[PDB]
Amino acid sequence: SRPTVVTVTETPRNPGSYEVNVERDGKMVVGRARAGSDPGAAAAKAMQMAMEWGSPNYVILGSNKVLAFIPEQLRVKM
Amino acid sequence: SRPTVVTVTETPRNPGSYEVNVERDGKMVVGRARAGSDPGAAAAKAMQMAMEWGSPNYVILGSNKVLAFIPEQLRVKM
Amino acid sequence: SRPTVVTVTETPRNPGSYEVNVERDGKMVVGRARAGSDPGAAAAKAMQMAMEWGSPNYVILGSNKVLAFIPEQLRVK
Amino acid sequence: LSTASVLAFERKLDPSDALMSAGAWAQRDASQEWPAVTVREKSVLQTVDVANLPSDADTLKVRFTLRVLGGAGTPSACNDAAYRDKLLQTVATYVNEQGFAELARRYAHNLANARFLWRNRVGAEAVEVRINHIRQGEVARTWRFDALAIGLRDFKADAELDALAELIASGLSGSGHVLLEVVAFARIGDGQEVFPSQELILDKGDKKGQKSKTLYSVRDAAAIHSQKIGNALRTIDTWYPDEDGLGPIAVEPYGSVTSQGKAYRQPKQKLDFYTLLDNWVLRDEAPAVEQQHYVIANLIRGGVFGEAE
Amino acid sequence: MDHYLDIRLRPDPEFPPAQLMSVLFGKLHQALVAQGGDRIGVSFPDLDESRSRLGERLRIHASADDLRALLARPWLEGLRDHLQFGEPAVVPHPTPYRQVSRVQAKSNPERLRRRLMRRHDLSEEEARKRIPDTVARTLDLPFVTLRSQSTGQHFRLFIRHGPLQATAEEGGFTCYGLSKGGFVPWF
Repeated sequence: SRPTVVTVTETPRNPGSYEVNVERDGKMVVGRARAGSDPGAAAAKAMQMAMEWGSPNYVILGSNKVLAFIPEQLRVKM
Repeated sequence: SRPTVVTVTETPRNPGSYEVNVERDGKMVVGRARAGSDPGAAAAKAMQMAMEWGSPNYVILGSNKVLAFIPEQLRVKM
Repeated sequence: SRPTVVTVTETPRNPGSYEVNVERDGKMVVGRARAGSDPGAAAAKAMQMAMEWGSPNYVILGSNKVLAFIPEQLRVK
Repeated sequence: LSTASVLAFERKLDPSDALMSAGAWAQRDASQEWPAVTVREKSVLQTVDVANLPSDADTLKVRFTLRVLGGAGTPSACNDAAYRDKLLQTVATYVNEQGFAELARRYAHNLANARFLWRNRVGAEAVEVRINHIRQGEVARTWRFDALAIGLRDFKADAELDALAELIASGLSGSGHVLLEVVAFARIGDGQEVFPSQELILDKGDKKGQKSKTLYSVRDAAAIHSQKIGNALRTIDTWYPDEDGLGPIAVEPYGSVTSQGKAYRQPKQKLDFYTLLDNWVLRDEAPAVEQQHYVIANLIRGGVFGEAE
Repeated sequence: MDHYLDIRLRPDPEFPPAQLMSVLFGKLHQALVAQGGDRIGVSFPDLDESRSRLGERLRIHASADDLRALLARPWLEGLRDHLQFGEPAVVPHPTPYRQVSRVQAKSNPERLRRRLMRRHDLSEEEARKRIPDTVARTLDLPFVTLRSQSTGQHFRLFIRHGPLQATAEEGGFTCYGLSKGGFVPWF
């Protein structure tokens, strides 16, 4: 598991609020940090956590409402 | 039966929604938790459950629309 | 990652204040610089950081309270 | 018989975030609309956050509030009633021997000399502390202290210091409701550098171009963390195994100055919080009159004290 | 001189010792410029020139009683808790030729490029090609933080204890600059 993995998941305890998890190399560096209250803030937080914490590769995972704000299959992988 | 097993399955009672199960060391840690209504949220929830639970090794199972978001066999197994 | 990326995130240690990150061509040029205490100043600083630090292909990310002060054609180059 | 698997104590001496403002001296009796100082960025190829007084202001003013809640021995959670009853009997025995008067006097001493001004007290010229007792939204009693005459090392005596210690003792006992407002004026200099609380961020990345040092702020106003104020006015502990000359340190289990790197009250010697507490509640051994002050101060601070079993 | 005042900093857990040495030196410089005396020597015992750290002691030299009382007050203005200074006692006289003086180094080539461009050799890019490079950047060991007063920034100060050849005693100025620029009797 070489590239830094960034995931954005929605909390089911109240809908419409997200969280982000980062893993660089075999260890978790960010655990359940508040992303936001809309898909736009979650996409912005995912791109911010991928800008830093990143080697020359990364990967972003999210739902099909959050991954619409990220440019289509261009800034999602490296 | 050493690594943590993460399974993502589609609910047949309404098509399009997914649920995740997590087992670690022969004990079912997470049973039928809601993943989402699209394959991207299912992939994000599966990678989050592989990051948090199952520290040394893990295996991620799921449908082919769900595993298309994870890089091919590089991050699925450890 | 060829288009320059400009993201505006709200700092969760005090709610209501924003911070902007700007990355151009693999390496970051602006990391966690202060914006205002309202979405108007944050959107204005995002536009200003979009003019500089990338002339072609900027991306502006942010909340729906921040991306409502700019027109819809000025969010993706 | 056995220490409980869960045991938690609430926080007495609950402070708030200290807010900073700037102004001119001989105006402290009307200082209620002074402008709050703000942090700024500065390039050095790194970017730092600095703070500075305005060029027309030479006096810093720090303001916060304080509460004392009482009921020190009662835990918030437990697992067996026997250990809780023995603990209540032990702390009741302590307060029936001597009320909270030594601890309250040291707390009023730490409020008198403005020790919560951490690094902006060193280059000070004159410091004045004002303390108000808020009863029904108004002022019921005012105390005004000189902080440079009241030193840091030794614990001197004063009439108003005894009055403030009586107020804090009545608050800690459980016979009144004490709300304090603390304001401190320090005469640093015309446009000098003030030191807000530095920030810790567990999400900041590693690649170059990132900010090297950011400061704390509350709605565009430079402030200090509340836990730094608590650690500032918790330094009352001086009865430890090291010789006299270093000074008093803060009340922590295995009392340790981590910035230096040393750790006094190691568990190899029998002078930490846990073993003295276990001997007090289980083997009916009071260590000394001095160690009871340390154990009760560590219970006023609070924590999570649970043995597995 | 025969009016030495040794100061031994009390160990404080909240503050590192050099962070208080900088404040002591700043107050000493500010209240030494403020007086009428011009040459007031300053020496740094407990020097420890093997691990690259400045000492915990400091002594003064002023050939008067009123001036040494003025400087006993001057370095002790407002603090009264961190110094823990001593009493002026009669000095011994080994005088092993040790002279303590300021030194200065150049580690910023961009200031040299600015001085080349905007003052004498009016150009645009000849400056960056000709002299500077990311090499030959100097260093000096004893550091003093020393925030400035008249619209300045945080700049270090480096000092040197000279040759300790015990052969004779050469007369020198007591102080050239803020604190010390000449020879002092060393113990």
